[PDB]
Amino acid sequence: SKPQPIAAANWKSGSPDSLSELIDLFNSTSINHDVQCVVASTFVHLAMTKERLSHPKFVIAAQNAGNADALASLKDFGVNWIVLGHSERRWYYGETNEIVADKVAAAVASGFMVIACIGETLQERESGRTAVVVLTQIAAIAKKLKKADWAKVVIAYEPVWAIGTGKVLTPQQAQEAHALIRSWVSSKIGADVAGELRILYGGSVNGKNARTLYQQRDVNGFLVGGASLKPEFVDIIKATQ
Amino acid sequence: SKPQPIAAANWKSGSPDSLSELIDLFNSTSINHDVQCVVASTFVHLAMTKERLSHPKFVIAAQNAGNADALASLKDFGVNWIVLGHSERRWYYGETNEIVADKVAAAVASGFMVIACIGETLQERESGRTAVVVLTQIAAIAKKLKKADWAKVVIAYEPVWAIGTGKVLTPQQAQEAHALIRSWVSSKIGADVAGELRILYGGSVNGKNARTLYQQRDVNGFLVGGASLKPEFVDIIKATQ
Amino acid sequence: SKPQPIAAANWKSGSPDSLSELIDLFNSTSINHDVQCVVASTFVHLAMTKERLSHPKFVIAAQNAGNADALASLKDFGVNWIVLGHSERRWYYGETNEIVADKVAAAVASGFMVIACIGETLQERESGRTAVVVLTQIAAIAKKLKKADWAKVVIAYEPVWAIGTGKVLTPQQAQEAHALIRSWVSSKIGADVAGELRILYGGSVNGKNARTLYQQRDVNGFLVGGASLKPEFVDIIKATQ
Ligand SMILES: [Cl-]
Ligand SMILES: [Cl-]
Ligand SMILES: [Cl-]
Repeated sequence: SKPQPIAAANWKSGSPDSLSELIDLFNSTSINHDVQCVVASTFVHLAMTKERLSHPKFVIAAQNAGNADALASLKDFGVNWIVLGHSERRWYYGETNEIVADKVAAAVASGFMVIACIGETLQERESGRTAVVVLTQIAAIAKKLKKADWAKVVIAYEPVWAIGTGKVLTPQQAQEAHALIRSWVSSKIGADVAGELRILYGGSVNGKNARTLYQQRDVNGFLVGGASLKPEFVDIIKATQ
Repeated sequence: SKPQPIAAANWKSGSPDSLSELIDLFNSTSINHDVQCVVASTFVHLAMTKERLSHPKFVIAAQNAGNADALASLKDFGVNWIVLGHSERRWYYGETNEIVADKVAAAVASGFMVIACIGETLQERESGRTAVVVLTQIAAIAKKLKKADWAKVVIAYEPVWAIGTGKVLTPQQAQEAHALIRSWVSSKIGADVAGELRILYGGSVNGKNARTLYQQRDVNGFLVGGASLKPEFVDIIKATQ
Repeated sequence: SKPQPIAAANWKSGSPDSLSELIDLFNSTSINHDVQCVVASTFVHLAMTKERLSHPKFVIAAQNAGNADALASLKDFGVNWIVLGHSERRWYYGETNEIVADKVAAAVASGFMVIACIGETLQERESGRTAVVVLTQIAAIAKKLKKADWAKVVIAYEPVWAIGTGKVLTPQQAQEAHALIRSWVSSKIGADVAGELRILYGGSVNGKNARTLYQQRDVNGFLVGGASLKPEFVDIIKATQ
């Protein structure tokens, strides 16, 4: 068995029109297994997904929160999930491992479910440094969490060089990264926490490659950017069965 | 998403014949979503529903308990759900807000799931006092509970003037009452409790009006009298999908 | 209505060949209700079930842990469920009620889900001593458990004389034994624990007798030896719906 999977859409563009039709598609889709679906977006789409996205298996999420005022206003707005630490926050805007970890801790304290992102750059991968970089990232997050807080955290493992580039990990490479992360959590945090933790893969997931990725033992679902703007996101949800 | 919905039948009359047949209908019906179905009754039906109602989605409930002796004997009989504060207990039998609150707290402490009923009269509605009356009712219940106890409480909001009269709230009216209650629970008890709380509507729910009521964001299912004595109760269950 | 059922395969014989095909059968079977399926085996099959058994409703289990070192190595190997107290461990290998009880508690402390077996011999049954024997067995287990531990325990009631002999309890007999056990747990441990406890039946369960056994109120599934080596195990899983 695995914990409950997550199928998360990450909307980083799109037309208003294109995306309320996607919400209507999601609302009309039959999902017959236990999966938590998530639609993360900016303020552009959140009033609409809060109101319009009716499917029982879906929740909405914010894509980021800059400060404590924003965390509190998003919660009061009705948002209970948030993505933190995503790719560009770290490498384009300069958030350190510790700033990401404090944001995760603050969000958990405020009552969010948090999708905390980790992942290595092209150079870190090719120079053999994936394990050291990614385990350093998650270690910083863990330093700010108490044992019981892990029930509110989800890890998204995303190679930076796979996000939006058409370069996806092979099933074996995804499984090796996720098994590494799982082993670190089990040793440092506990087998109980490791077995309940969702570790999602993201980085060019699409409806054709999702099933074989999901079949890997340590993959618990996906964080999906480009393919979540398209009807194939429904098949990515189906791939988590 | 919403918390787990409840479809609760409230059996206040009727032939043992037609009710074994109804139990057999329920037992044979396919329900393929997460919903807690409940059949509340008086002693007339409780031995039968305890033995005969076998559907995995169903539980039995007592329709009231007058005192601690009855609570204790119902629990030993095998009953783990109870309805308290229902319409007539308050306005015909004189149970005040405080009396109902003490009964709810006693039942929770004894291990029951409690469907605690609140709701305004025709005159209170028409004179603009719904909110003050209903929030005063739930505030009295909350006074006798600790935060943790809310995991064992369900609120049933039922306008007294809608019970048994064929006068149902419109979807919009139901949603405004439920959003009001939800807001109070969030502000006074906690956003965490508010997100998990089931707030059920009752008052002339039937198989034709249930779906558009359940589509409302703050409606988590139903307490159903007259229509729960008929086969259309299965369509009310289906309306919570 | 009932807690989550369990359909557990207890593999005590079978070829590599035969059993990998069975895992493939289980992997391709559609299971459309909430049930925890378990495949318990010795070391002969555990690397294979760990890797190959991919169905979301299945977990693997070990058949015995002889000491603390074995419990730790099994957990580190990835086994999270274990069968303890099974008939031959008691009557052939001499494990007393207390040895079994201490193993149950040690496995729970090590992070296992435990299927703890109890049951009477032919002579105990015929001489009228089933209740004293079986309740003495479970009282010994309970002495070594804290209340929170029961969430990690499953009871398997198996008449020793029914294991592997083709003699199965009738539905009424199984229900009386399970109602006896349930009444003891409710009175000595608590109604809350009793209502959540899975009490499985085992002893010559097969694809033809499983449904009427599962229809009994206090039966929560099965521990299956011979018939779990055959394709009819899938019909035993279906019988828990
Ligand atoms: Cl890169
Ligand atoms: Cl009225
Ligand atoms: Cl025997």
